[PDB]
Amino acid sequence: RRFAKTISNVLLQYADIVSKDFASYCSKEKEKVPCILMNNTQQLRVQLEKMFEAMGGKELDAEASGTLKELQVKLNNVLDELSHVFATSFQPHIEECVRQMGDILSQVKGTGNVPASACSSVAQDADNVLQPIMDLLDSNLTLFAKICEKTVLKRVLKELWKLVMNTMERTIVLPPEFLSKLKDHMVREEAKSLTPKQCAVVELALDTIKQYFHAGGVGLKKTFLEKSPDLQSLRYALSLYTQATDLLIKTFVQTQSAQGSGVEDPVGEVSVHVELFTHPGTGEQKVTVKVVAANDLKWQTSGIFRPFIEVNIVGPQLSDKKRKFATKSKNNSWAPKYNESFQFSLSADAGPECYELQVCVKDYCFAREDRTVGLAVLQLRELAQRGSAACWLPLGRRIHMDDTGLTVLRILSQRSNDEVAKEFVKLKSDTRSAEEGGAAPAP
Amino acid sequence: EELKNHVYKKTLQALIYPISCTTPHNFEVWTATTPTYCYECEGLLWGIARQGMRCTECGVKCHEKCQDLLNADCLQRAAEKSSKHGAEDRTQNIIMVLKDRMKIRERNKPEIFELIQEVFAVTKSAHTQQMKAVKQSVLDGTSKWSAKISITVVCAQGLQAKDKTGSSDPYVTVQVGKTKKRTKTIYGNLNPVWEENFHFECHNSSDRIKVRVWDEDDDIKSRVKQRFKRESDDFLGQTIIEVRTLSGEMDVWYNLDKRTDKSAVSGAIRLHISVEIKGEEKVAPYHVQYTCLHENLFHFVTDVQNNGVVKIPDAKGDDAWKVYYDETAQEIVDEFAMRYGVESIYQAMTHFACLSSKYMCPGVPAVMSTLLANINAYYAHTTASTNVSASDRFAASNFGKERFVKLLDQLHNSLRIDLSMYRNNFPASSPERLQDLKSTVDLLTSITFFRMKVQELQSPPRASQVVKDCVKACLNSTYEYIFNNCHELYGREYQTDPAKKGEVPPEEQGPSIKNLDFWSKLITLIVSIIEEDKNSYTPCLNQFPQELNVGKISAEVMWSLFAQDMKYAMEEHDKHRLCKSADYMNLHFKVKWLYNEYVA
Repeated sequence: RRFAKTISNVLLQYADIVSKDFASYCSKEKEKVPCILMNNTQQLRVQLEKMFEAMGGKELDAEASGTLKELQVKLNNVLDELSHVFATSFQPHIEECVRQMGDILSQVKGTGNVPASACSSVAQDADNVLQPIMDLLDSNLTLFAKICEKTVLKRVLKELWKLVMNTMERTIVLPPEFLSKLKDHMVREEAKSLTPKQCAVVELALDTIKQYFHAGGVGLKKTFLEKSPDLQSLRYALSLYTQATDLLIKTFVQTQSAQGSGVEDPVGEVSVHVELFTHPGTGEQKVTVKVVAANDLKWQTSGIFRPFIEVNIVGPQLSDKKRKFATKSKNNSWAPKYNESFQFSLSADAGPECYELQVCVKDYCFAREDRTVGLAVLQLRELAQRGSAACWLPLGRRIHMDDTGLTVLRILSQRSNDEVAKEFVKLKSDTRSAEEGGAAPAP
Repeated sequence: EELKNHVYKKTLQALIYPISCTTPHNFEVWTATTPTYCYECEGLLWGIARQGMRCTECGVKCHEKCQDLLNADCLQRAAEKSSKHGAEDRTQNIIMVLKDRMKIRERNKPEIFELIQEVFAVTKSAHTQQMKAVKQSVLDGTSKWSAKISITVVCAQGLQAKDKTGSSDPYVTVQVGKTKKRTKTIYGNLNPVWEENFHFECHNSSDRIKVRVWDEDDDIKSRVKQRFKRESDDFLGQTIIEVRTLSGEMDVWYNLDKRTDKSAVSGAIRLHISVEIKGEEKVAPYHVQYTCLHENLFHFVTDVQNNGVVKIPDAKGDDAWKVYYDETAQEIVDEFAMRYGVESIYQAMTHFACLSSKYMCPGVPAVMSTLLANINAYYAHTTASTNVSASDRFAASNFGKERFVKLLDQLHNSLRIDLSMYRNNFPASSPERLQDLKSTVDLLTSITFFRMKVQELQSPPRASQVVKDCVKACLNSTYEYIFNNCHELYGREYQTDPAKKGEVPPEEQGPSIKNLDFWSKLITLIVSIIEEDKNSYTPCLNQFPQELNVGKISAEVMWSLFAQDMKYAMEEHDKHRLCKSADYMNLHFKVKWLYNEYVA
């Protein structure tokens, strides 16, 4: 016990002295020194296991053993931290690289109708795209594979792999400026999607990076790399960029689950009674929507208010179907009753959980434009249990969204000739024309 | 292992010369050519007035009434008679017909002797040599078979009444060939205990131990009857134990049989018989050997041939419970059992004991339930003319009452356990596992019914209740499971956006103070479970429709557990008030609906 403390104190004090200087050695001229310090650390772990076993291993006293097991886990963690601190000094270079990989990939588009330097083979474009990072990777990974002990190397490589995957995801696949250029209002450009050719090229650059990080078994196992959540996330974002309009729309309804649990800063409310009929005549689904009334409409307007309620169904396979209904209008009435019953058809195939009603109140305005007063979403997953529901839907100013709703939306907006996508994008991109009671909601 | 090897030698001996292809006795009417005593009842055959039947082939002699009590093999009887009369050529001719019968048997059904060999893991060589040895053991006839026999007459149970008193004075005569001995008489008792030992020398395994139970009439009417009939001591019943069905130290309840049509007979006699056979010293009883055979054959068929799978035999009718295997394996146990006097109910209780280990396996609970309904029907109903309870008649089981009671208790417990996780152990996604669940309960019923009917238990744990508790236990564990896995389950089963199907935190696959969504999701899962119980498990478990409705019990337990939890949760939300008024109203509507749909 007395001696295990000695060991612990000395070896942690070593680990600490190293850890404290470690970052100062992580500069580009001394790459070996961090590797050596990591190897020292790891050599402590190895020599400590020897010493633990020399201290009788399993036959050591329980508190001495506990002390040394503690010490070994702490030292393991020091090595993980050092590996992270080391991998982190490469992050700016990996970001610069991946931005350059992005500058190169911007020149590749949907190249079946573009010149042979960009309808250059999927392989050659992947190699060009990769060149900034492969100058980094080949040299460094081959140096580390030498000078790092195999435990040190694997830890360094995991921290570098993650860093590359995440950097590529952020910098290439989901660049924040594509909020600006077709999620957002900033430019009437088609943004240009990741085109099938740039989806390829990237998927091949990634298989090459994976092979690089695998390094024929000298690096990370193919199994770690394939199961990598970093890679899986990157693949997911990529998969979205080619996905069909209905599948994007289904994905939106299935993912935007939170568009059905309380609008924040409401602009009124709508009483609906809704009857899902798994249509007793067909086994399709039909959705009866009795629009009973609206109430508390924040729209004391500069004129004759003439509210009516648009009801829209949303979900997959609606091109052939009446997506929209509206109530009659009511003059000068912030609490207009309607008692009007509509009947959407869903698809036969997609279940009610693939669909949502979107209920919109609008002021009827000839000569002008019919102003959106507010919007509410009802998820038909709820009705899949309820069968029929009376509910007072609070009305919002805009529909509230996650990254995947906003990603699907910026993807669908690039399909700027698909009429279903156009109407979907238009429909989700409908917000309360602010005035007579206010502009921006809460989520 | 020592029993396994001997059972193998005996099973080959049994099956090389099977009883099913024994020769029938060719009985001519015969006038006794010397003063003769009937080979079965020992009455004097002499002259025209006491003609018997003489089998031409075997020269066994009996009364006409006795010819059918002679289960003694005609060819072995013929070899013996020919020997006892010095007719050696006839003896050898019969040894040749016995050889040809064994060659026919091997040639016709080699797969029997191969399956014995594989069941007992013997080599083909040691099999062929042991086969040659058992062929010789059968051709020793009984000229080279001899034994000492120590017959302790232990007790009888359930004897008939023949006295003016409405009881009897039972005693036993034990006869073994040339020698007749008698127990002392027990007076006025239909369940007499003698505990009396006789020693006999038997030079012939086709002799029969005639254990006859008699009412000791010393009166004038007996002294009159003695002139006309040879069994004055008013016959209470017999057992005729074939000496080939004796092995080692036996302890056996024999049901008593009718000698004559005027015999009224009931009850059983417990006989402890030690047999010291030449060349078969210290051997186990044929019940224990049969158990060993059946167990090895079962473990061979199930584990070795079928990799663990219990191959249920194709068998139908009121004898289906007597079929345990395919034909070859069936013939092994049946010829062993028939040659060695092992009663069908013992075979069944044994096979039920085998099946009780493999009760989880598909269809087995149905077979076991059926088998136990038959074992039940056997002890419960058979012969109302007995003056003995079903439990006492079952205490006369050679399987052992205790053993079967314990077996049933262990099984009942194993069934209780598996039923306490019935959803997991019998997933609705497998109809066959639902049918096994059904038959698991039908077996539990059959056990409870056996406890009620055969054991005559006054308060067996009522099957419906036992199951209802199991269902409760499962529902509790289900409730826990869903209550720990709520988001995964809900995400998967209902969520229309795939991005929401995944592993939301355990504290949200469980209760949150910040949002009600767990409870909403839990309600839908509770519904899914109640519906699965209503829809799958309630039809499955319709055995006690007036006492067990799984959908009701599911709704009650699930609501109860939910309601306690929800009540604490709402109390907690009432303190914090982090969710909005509207949300509690929506939850209220859902809870209202849930309650009103399933609970109200």
